[PDB]
Amino acid sequence: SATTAPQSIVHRNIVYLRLFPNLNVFVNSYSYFRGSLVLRLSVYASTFNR
Amino acid sequence: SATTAPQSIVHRNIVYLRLFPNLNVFVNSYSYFRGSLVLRLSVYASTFNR
Amino acid sequence: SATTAPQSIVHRNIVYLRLFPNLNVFVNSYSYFRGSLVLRLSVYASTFNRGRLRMGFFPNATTDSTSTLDNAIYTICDIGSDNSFEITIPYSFSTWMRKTNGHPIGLFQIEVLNRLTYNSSSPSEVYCIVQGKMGQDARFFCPTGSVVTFQ
Amino acid sequence: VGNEIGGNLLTKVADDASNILGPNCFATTAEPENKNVVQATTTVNTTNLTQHPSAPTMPFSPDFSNVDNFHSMAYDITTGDKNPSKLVRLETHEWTPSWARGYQITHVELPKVFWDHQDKPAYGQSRYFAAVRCGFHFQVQVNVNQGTAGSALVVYEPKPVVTYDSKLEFGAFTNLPHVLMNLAETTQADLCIPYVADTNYVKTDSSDLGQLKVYVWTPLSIPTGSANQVDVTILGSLLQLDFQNPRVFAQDVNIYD
Amino acid sequence: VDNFHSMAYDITTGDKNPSKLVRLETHEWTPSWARGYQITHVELPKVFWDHQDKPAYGQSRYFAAVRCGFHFQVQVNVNQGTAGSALVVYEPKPVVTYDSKLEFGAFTNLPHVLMNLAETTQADLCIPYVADTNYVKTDSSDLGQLKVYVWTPLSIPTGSANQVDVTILGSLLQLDFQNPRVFAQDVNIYD
Amino acid sequence: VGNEIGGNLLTKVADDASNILGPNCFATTAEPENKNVVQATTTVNTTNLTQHPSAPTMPFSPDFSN
Amino acid sequence: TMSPNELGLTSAQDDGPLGQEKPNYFLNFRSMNVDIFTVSHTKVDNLFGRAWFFMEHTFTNEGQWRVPLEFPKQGHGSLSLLFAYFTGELNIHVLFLSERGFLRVAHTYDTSNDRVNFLSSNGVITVPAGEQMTLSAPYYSNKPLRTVRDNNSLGYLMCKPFLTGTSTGKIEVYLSLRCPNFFFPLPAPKVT
Amino acid sequence: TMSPNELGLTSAQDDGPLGQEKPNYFLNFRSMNVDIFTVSHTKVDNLFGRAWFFMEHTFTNEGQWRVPLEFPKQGHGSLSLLFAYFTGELNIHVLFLSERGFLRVAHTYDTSNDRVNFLSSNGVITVPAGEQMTLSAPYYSNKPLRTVRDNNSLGYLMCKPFLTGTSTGKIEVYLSLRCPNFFFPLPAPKVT
Amino acid sequence: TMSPNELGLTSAQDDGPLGQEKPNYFLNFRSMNVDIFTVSHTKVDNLFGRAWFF
Repeated sequence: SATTAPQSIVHRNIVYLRLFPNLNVFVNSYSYFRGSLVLRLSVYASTFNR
Repeated sequence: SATTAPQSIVHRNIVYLRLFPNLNVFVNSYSYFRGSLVLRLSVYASTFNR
Repeated sequence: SATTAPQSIVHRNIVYLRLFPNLNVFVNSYSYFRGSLVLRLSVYASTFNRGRLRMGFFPNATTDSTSTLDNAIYTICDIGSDNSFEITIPYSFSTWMRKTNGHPIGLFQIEVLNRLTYNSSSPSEVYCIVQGKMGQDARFFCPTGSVVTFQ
Repeated sequence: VGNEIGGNLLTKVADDASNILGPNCFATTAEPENKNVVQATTTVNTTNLTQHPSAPTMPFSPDFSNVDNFHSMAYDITTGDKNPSKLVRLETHEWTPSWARGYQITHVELPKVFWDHQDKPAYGQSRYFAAVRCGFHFQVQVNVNQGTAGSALVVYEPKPVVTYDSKLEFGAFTNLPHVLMNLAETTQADLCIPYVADTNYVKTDSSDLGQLKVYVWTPLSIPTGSANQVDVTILGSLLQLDFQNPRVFAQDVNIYD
Repeated sequence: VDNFHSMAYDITTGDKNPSKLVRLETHEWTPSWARGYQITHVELPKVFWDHQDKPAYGQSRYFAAVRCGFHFQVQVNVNQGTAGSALVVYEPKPVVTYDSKLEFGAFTNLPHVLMNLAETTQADLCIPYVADTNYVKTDSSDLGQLKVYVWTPLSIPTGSANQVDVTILGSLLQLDFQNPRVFAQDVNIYD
Repeated sequence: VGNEIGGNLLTKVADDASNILGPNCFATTAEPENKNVVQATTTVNTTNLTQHPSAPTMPFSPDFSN
Repeated sequence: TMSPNELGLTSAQDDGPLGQEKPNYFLNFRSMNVDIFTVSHTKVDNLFGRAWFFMEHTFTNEGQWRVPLEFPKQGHGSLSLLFAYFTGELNIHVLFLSERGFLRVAHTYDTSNDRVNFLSSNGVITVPAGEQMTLSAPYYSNKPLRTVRDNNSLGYLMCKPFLTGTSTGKIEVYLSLRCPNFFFPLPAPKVT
Repeated sequence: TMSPNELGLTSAQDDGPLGQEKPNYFLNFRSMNVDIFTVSHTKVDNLFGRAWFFMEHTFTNEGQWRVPLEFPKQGHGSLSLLFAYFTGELNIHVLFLSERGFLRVAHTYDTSNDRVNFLSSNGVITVPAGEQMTLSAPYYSNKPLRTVRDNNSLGYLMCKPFLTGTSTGKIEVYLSLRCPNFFFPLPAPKVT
Repeated sequence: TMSPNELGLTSAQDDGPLGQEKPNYFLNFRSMNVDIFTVSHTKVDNLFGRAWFF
């Protein structure tokens, strides 16, 4: 929001693999794993917003 | 000791493998064995004692 | 001393070039200089005395106060046959050359690490001497006026 | 000769009288394991002198590479080392539309700002050293919708400039490494600043390296409906860092005369 | 790079600084102490960040994971007149955990240094990263701890001094901080 | 082996775990300057026996031609 | 020739590094190696390659049985207590003593209890009643090394029996390992 | 490689002969030589090649002035006090402050007062009033070496002015040396 | 060299076709593949090759 100030938080939470549909399946199948995780934030604003 | 006379005994006893921590383990594991045994006496005196 | 406890201080002071006879002369002659400084602690004990002593040096320090030398340039001295211990301070200043008689060289502290041990026929405390000299890379630059008069 | 010579005589004499069975005695002489030697060990700015050393020990068939071949931590091995040079948020401020040309938006003490809080990657090391010599890479970011317009002057001011700031003519500051950045056109400015001072090294926790500032080239022309809260942020990275003088924890030390 | 070297130090001084040798502990052995008594011990590896005055304390704060090697130098000085012996041994978490279940006198199986006083004034121990996990949580004792025991009590003659101090110095053969984290915040690298 | 062998192990172990920066420790062992030796000096019909000698000294770039 | 060091005169403070196969001699003595069998019984692979009793469980119903698996402080397997870390294949010997039924067996190092609720995913080999099987569980350990002492040094074993009628019985367990990797030997254990 | 001797561990009683340029190191330290100028300011020839005030004399008449010349315990020339013997050329800088006249200047190491009565034989360069000259007196010393400390370490200087009228003034003196030969350095001086 | 696309800056509407094994990097990061077992447990043949109660 336009309202939120700098340094104000727009989102915060602890991430677990189960929080993801696809991954949560593997979470319920495999016991362990390894590797990097990629998160992609997609902000849908107009061509004027900056 | 300074007190003990020559030929006096400072130590005497019958030796068994079980009298040794490491060896006692093998004693409780293996039934037989062979080979030489090495005993190392370490006397901790000062640089003046002779 | 046998009396001083570990971490207790046996010596502490701020070092200046003028604190040394030979160097103090150059201090009264040249205005600037550069290079490393070497201090040699000579503890004169008997062949029976044993113990350790850590002497550190915080370059460019000014607060004359006892402080942990874990982060300072230190040298641990274990008494033996060669009871003379050296410590080098490499040149440390903002400027390329530094005032001969300006800012302190740093804080010099010699703390007890292990109480000086002894026996029935050995001293419970010994004498120590601290010497100072310039490194092989030492240099002096501008000659300036005098701040003192010799004899 | 003597007392070294004995293993040979006894070993030999035993040898000479030997019969069919062989010698009845063997004698060998040599130096004790505990010889009269001196050991010296040096770690970072430290030297340990021992005149009564003993044979160093270590585990069975040990591996000192200390590198986890499985990489349970998938990071560059030199991550911790370079960490302090990492890019960080040095400042943020909200430009007020009313502000006149040449007004100072925001400024950051250089270089002590990289140790601004105990939460700065470089704050850790910066504490254990009094001298610093480093290069900078700033990235001043200012975002504004398309409807609005304006321009800000991001410029680096060495101590000399900061000292005599009022004596300098604004509009000429373009002589210093700057970035007249026209809003509605650019959202970020890049500035690569090398070590600049009249002294080889700058005291740590000092503003001697000068400071980066952000001025109002031309005030913000914000239309009626458009937003009116523009924030100016200053990010900083260390192209190259160098901490030399050792010192107590965060204790003011004078490297200058 | 200052071509004049107004600071005559290796360029990588600040980098290696945290691996520098430091005083981890000091204690005064009491002559009365019996054989097998524990003189002193040091939490490994969190001891290298024991105080905010430790060269490694700085960085150690910004990382939760650690993988390093050690180089200890336990120093004990005693006049020639006196005698005695101490056991400087490294005890991984496994040992420290089950310490009472282990037979003293067998601890010689661990990297140690039976050091006979009046003969040696310092002991050297090179210990690599030893754990059942690839990395150890920073500010933890999981790497085990170095200890110093009484092999044979101090035989101090009448006139001889009676205040023997035991000091433990530590250097990091190799250090590695990986996991980033807030300032000195307890983070669990384990499951 | 030992106690002579230590400069090498420490110097080596330090060497093995060395990374890009280099080793973080160097250790060197050797004999003390004050070794167990005996010196003998003879002048005209005289002989001086010393079992605790020290390094003889002399002025800077001296000329003994006299 | 022989040095005085190899004749008994040494110094205990000069033993490091650990592991010095120094030879000891006298005029009438020399290290003589005599082998009575075609192979060694001291090698870790051989010694431990032989099982040893672990524990027994009596079941009156299908309820599942999960037990931590640990190294013995009792049989010849105790020789493991001389080490600190382990890793490698684990041979589990199970005997199903029952009249009519089946025994589901599975092994996991996972500490979570819930993962074992659905036993099939884990393994669950089937030993018909009156039969005994020897399953070799791999090192599916989330930890590179297993402290050898832990009450769960070895992964947990699961036994659920699919009985048919009122039949009941008991399940005896024996353990052995395939090629074991032990590291960093620690001091010898004490006695009770 | 580096020996423990070069790492700080040494013995003060093994320093002789005098003059041991032993190198001192540590892991992050090495003797680094950096020069800020094209030449040295520590070299005896350079340092001493620069004059320093000596003394001043005010003359109301032609009477001759003889003063012992000695090394300074005051200016940068004090660095000479670190030595015991000297020999070489001597640069004397004299300033004649007068309105109208001439100044006869001469230098001799000869202790005899009478030899200086007839000044002309000795030298007597002429500095017109208001002019200053720099005469380099050779080592006409009857002694191979000049103890550097002596109240007359340097030879005596003579100044006689040939005034013309009631005119009077003062003669300031400065001293420097050309290529100096110093030997057998002695202990550093004390302060007043 | 590395493009800004592989540094995180992309567009969700340009993902088709399905199945883009694009590499993601940063200065201290690179895709590191470490295998703990001699074979994969993710392969359809292996995973499903193991029964499950019905």
